[PDB]
Order: sequence, then structure tokens, then C-alpha cells
Amino acid sequence: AEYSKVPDVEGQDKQKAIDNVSAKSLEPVTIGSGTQIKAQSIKAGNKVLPHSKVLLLTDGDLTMPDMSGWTKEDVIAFENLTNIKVNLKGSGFVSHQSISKGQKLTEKDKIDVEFSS
Amino acid sequence: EYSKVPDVEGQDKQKAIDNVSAKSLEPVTIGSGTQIKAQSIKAGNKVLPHSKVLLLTDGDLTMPDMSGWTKEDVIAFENLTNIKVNLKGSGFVSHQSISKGQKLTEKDKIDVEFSS
Repeated sequence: AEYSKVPDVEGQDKQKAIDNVSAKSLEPVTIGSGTQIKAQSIKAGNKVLPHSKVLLLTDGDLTMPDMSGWTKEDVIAFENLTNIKVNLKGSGFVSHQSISKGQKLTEKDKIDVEFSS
Repeated sequence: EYSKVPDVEGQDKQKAIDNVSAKSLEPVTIGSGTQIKAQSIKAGNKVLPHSKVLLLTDGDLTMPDMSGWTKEDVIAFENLTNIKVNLKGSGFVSHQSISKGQKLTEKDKIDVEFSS
């Protein structure tokens, strides 16, 4: 397998989903303070580059991840997964986010991220 | 109702266009060549019907018409061409700093702005 095939982890408890994504040589990133996975950012069965991120939305409250070092593709994945609009400033890797990691998000929220080399 | 992206890398440009359209997807070609060099989505992946598959041709890189594109489409263009795009706003593309058809080189930079 040159590409990693993304596993189906929707409906799994949070830690099981983390373990299952990591076992496919992918990087799981969880979003929210819940205990089960509600949605994943890449469709199960699709193939992606190894060690790329798979965003996992938990049930319960949506909370802000640490986007440090993310790519534009990672951030837009967050936008599409959560329906929270993000402004991307510049190019490169995320060097700043307007909402600190851990904060509960209300969908009335908006996010500004800055990229740098 | 997902569609499976076909493998059109290396195909004749028109054949690739026809093959992507036959999967209910929107092919968008980038460049003025006659053979496909790269596609923006991995062949075999399931995507929403009528979503765009960007197709880089050989020959010269040239600017597509991005009007109405989503941010995801524009980021796909940046990754496919290695031309940095600055994305201003959210929604659908309403302006691009380089007119459609113009030859591009990787020392070009593109500003794109969005609206609802």
C-alpha cells in the first residue's frame, strides 16, 4: 500500500477511532469534547498520503483544535467538517489561530488563521 | 450517490475530459497541452457528484477560470500547480488576480477572493 486507506471509524469510541486511524499510518486529530466519533473528514475507504491528517468530530460539544503547523487543506477540512467559516491569511503552515485551543465553538463563531513558511 | 474518480493521468486531454464527465464529475483542465500530466484527486476515490477534478496538462501552465470555485477547489489548484494562492474571504470565488487563459510560471502568485 503506497497510499493509506482511511478506515471507517464513525460511531467508534474516541480512543478506538484514534487507534484505528494511527494503525493505518495516518494522523488522527479529534475535534470536540465528546466520547464517540460522529464524523470523519476523509470518506472511509478513500486513499490518502501516509501520515496525513484525518479530522475526527466527536459527539457532544465542538471545541477548537490546536491547528499549529496545519496545511491549508487541513484547515479547509475543518471548515467543511464543522461548518465554521475560516479565513486563511498567507501561505505555508498555520502559525497563528484566532481562537485558543480547547475553547468551545458555537457555529456562530468565526476563525482567522495565519500561515507562514 | 458518490462517484469514483477515474485514472486519467497520461491520457489524451479530450479522452480524459470525457472520462471524468462520464463519472458525473466536472473536469477542469489547467494548461495548454494535449496530454494530462496530473489530476487533483486520487483515482478510485469516492467524491460527491459534479465535484471538480482538476487536470494538469503537459506544456505550458495556464490560468483557469475560477469563478464560482469553492475554497477546496482553489487549494487543490495550489497543490496541483505549486503556485501559491492567497485566499481572501469565504464562499465562492468572485475575483481572481490573473485573467483566465494567461500563461503561468511557479514564480507567479495569485490572489483570489470569495463571497456568498
